[PDB]
Formats: sequence, C-alpha cells, structure tokens
Amino acid sequence: TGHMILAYMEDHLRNRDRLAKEWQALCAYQAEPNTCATAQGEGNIKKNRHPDFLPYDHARIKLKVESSPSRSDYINASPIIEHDPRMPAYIATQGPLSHTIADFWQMVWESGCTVIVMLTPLVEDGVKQCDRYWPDEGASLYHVYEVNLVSEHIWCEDFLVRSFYLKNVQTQETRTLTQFHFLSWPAEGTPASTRPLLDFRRKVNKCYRGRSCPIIVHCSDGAGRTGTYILIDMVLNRMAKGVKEIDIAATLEHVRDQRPGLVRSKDQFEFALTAVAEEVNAILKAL
Repeated sequence: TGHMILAYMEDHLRNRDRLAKEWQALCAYQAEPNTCATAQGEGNIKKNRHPDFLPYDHARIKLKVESSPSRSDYINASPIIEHDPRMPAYIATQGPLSHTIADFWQMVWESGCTVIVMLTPLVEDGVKQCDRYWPDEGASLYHVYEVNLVSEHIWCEDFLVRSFYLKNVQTQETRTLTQFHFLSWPAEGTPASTRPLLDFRRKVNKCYRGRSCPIIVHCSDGAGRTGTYILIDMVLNRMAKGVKEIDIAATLEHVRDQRPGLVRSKDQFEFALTAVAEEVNAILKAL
C-alpha cells in the first residue's frame, strides 16, 4: 500500500528528533574507500569548482585521453548506480567552468547521454554558480562537438527546457539531447514547495533517455542540489518497482558510497523526504 508507506513518511516528517538524529549520523558517515587523491592532484585542482566536492578515485568518469584536447582523463564527475543495471543511472557533476566546457561535452558524447538536468541559475544574487556551456541561440562548437539550440520552451518561472542537436564534427555522427533547467532552487535553503520540482521531474523522466544511458545531473558543486535531486528520484524509482529497501537515510548512504558529501544540509534532507511523500500523495489522489 502507498497509503501505508505514505502514513510512515508523514510520521517520519513530523518527527524532528528522528530527523535530527538521522542527520547527525549522516554527518559522521564515511565511505570505504573515500580517497580523492587523483582529483586533488596538481594538474587537476584548476578543474574543480569547489575543493571539498570531488569524485572518489574508485568512482570517477574517465575521459578518453586520445579524444581529449589536453590529453587528460579528468573531469569532476561521478557515476551513480544501483547494483541492478536495469535501473536508472546518473552522472553527478559540478557546473562546468569556462575551461572545462569542452571536457563536459566530451563526457556527454562518450557517455551516450541524451538528458541533462541543470539545477542552478548561472548566477545567484551576484554569485556565479555555473558557466554557460550551451548556445543562447544558433550553434556553438566546443572542440569537436557542435551544439545547436533547436528549441526553448519556458513552462513556467520555475523551469524551462532546451532541445539540442549535437554533432561530432569529426565523425559526423549526430544526437538529440534535452536540457532540463530548474531555475528556482537556491543553493542555501530549500524551495518552499516541492511541487514544481516534482512536475519538472515527471518531464525529465518521460524524456527519451537513450539506450541504457546515464542522465547527467549538475548544479554548482555537484553535491548539494545535485544530491538532493538524485536522492528524491532514486527513492521514488525504487518505490515504483516495488523495491523493499524503503529507507531514505540508508539510500543517501548508498549515494555517498559513490560521491562524497551529497545532500549538503538538513533542510535538503527534509525537503527530499517531503518531495517523496508529496509525489506518493499525488499518485494516490489521482487514483
């Protein structure tokens, strides 16, 4: 029953001492292993937006060195899996820097990715969160990846959708890609409703995802909002398959085994649980 599981989450949400104790336990959570030595190496420091938010050595996206303009494998990006391969995978990554824009697109190309989730505005009260990695109009060429803005649909003030035609100009292969851009999510504190994000999520998940390809999810540090989104999606997707592991804190633990520090605040943790419960509610009210 969803009525049973929804009753559980609502009790969980009202229980602020349980919340505080889960979060405390999560602040002390440490993966094994947890080394980020390659990311911290001297060549790579300039390629990270935030020094505290890095991929683990055991779980990082490796660019194909021969295809890289700088001949490096490094991008601040982490694969996030389940053990089952039939389940939805992600790449959690930082918002591209000006000098990592060609790295980002090489990652998009080699991963197979047809969906990008962007969770930040480019600038948040005067603080730059992300560099623009897409053309505002027409086409832009980043190394060998020609990105063509086909369509922009503003659905509301909370979110819009860009559709792109992507060409590898070397091989002449083509791909369609959709960027889902959420505009209204602050880096500190949460959105006052979970509604618009959940509507946004329904549009993301109905999009053509590719043949077993990751969704790329990013914000600024690729940890705070990125993690909170991936947590909500992961919990809800598991529920839909009727998976028996229904524990949000343990699910967050599974995400932090793969990229460190995801979900940055207790507010984001509590928002995630509120969003999961609002979606379950919504599904039932439609039945």
